[PDB]
Parts: sequence; C-alpha cells; structure tokens
Amino acid sequence: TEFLKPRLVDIEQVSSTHAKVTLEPLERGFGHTLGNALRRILLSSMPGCAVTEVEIDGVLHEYSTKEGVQEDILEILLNLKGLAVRVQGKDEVILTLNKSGIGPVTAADITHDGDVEIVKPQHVICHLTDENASISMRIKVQRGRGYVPASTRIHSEEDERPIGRLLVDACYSPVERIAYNVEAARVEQRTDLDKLVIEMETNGTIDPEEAIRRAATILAEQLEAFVDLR
Amino acid sequence: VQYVDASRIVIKVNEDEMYPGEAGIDIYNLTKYTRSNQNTCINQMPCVSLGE
Amino acid sequence: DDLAPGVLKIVKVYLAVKRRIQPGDKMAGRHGNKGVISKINPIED
Repeated sequence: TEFLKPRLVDIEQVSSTHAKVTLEPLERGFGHTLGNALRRILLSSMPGCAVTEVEIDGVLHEYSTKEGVQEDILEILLNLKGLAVRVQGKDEVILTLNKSGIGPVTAADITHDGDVEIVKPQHVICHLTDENASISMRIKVQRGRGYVPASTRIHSEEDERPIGRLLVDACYSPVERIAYNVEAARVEQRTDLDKLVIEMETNGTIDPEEAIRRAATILAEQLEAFVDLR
Repeated sequence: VQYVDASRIVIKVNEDEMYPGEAGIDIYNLTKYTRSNQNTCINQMPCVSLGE
Repeated sequence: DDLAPGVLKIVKVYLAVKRRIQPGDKMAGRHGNKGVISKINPIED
C-alpha cells in the first residue's frame, strides 16, 4: 500500500457561474474513476432552490391572459421556472414582486428579504406596457433535489393548500454541465501521477468547493454499506 | 403600434396607406387558448413590441 | 341567451390537459424516421 491522497489545490473562478477546479494528486488509474463518479453524483444529486408555487392576483388558471403585459401567463411561468435563487437559513420562503409602469420587469425588482439572494439581476420576467397596469405575484421557493413534476405533486402535497395557487414544475438541480479531464501531474519526483480538472457550470447559486464536498460525502456514505457490512 | 395587446394589437397606420376619411387605426383580435378540430390548442402570441 | 330550440340545458365545459412526453409516444423527423420514444434517460447517462 503505497497510495496517496488528493487535495483541492487551486480553485479558479472563470466567471460567477462557469468555474473550474483542480484535484491533486490522484493515483494511477484513479482519475477517470473519481471523475466519472463525481460527474454522476454532481449531475444527479445536488440540492438547489427553485420556484414551486406562483400566486398572481386576479388570475385563476395559467392559460388566461393579463392586463398590461407581454408575455402570457405560461411564458411568465416558464421565465419563473428558469429563476436562480440562493436562500441561506430557511428551507421554504415566500418572495414578493410588485411593480407598475411601462418597461420590463427584471428579477431585480423582487422585494427581497434578508436571507434570500437573487443572483441574476437581469433575468427578465414580464414586459409591462400599460402605465395603469400592475402585477403582484407571490412566489414560493422550496428546496430539494432531482426533478419533481406537477402531476406527482398534484396529490403528494399534504398541507391542504387553497385553490388559486398555480403549480410550477420544480427543476431543483443547480448543476447543468460538468466535465473532467485527467492531465499529467507535475510532481517533482513522480511521473506516474495525474490531476483531475473538473470544469463545472452552475446555476450561480452553488459554491463549487461546497458542491464537491457534498458529492464526496454522498459517495463516502454510500460506500459505507460496502465497508462496514461485508 | 400602440400595443394595448392584453386584448388586442393596436396599429397606428402610416399616412400614405391611410384613407382621408375614417382616420383609423387597425385593431387586431388575438385568438387565445381554444379548441382546434383535433383537440390541439390554437393560440396566437404577439411577436412585435410596443412602438415598433 | 341566443341558440336554437328543442335542446334545453346546454352546458359546455372546456378542459385543457397538458401532456408532456413519456415512454410510448411517437416522434419523427422530416425524412420518414418514425420512432416510439422508449427510455426517458437521466441527464447523466
């Protein structure tokens, strides 16, 4: 047993979303194993917050239309499904968006609380054209993983909610694209070692070293069933 | 364009194409979510902005 | 209200199902390549 252990040596941020990360040093042959395992876990099982229930005033169903806006209500629900939120303390928050006047409705117009952070201040939602038009929606942001859709969440929901709350599908995973590369490591005495260059592309809400730490804990606690029991 | 549009596209007409009487601005009716003959959804959405 | 005679109670209700895509639907290109979508894989695989 002449093995070693890797560390996160350099974490460069190319932008706020697209960001690479190294891993050093890996043993011979381990590079594609850890890279593919961290790819599968980091694409399947990461926790991220997303829009779940949207509550617009004076709008019954989602296939209607509204006074003073461009996008229709299905377009508004799609543009809200693309939203990227980052809460800290709670696991279920309610935001508020109120705006009148002619012009587009950015995501930066939501009257934020203290522990919610909207990381895309140019995300467009509506295009208010009438100056006498108003829009007051109340969003609900849960936190989970995977993909849970409206059909399954049509009876799963236990907390008897009132009628009038539009149900938006939940795209919870904040990782969208991940690639790993097994280079040749620059070790001063070893030539048979390699580095793993994971190139993540996030939703802006997840911190990459935190994501890698959580995926590593998921893999270790899954392998403990092999380690302890037989 | 005037673009009330929630209900209808309202187009102000340039003077060369515009009749002397009947001052006139064209108000297009958008057919929103309704039944087709094959139970699909025929729906019209405006692809022009305001003042364009 | 305005309609013909004979028929008395005339209530028409318009549902709108939203069908997504699922194992068993039929997709096709423009060239004659028919297909019944078999497995809806995860993103990772």
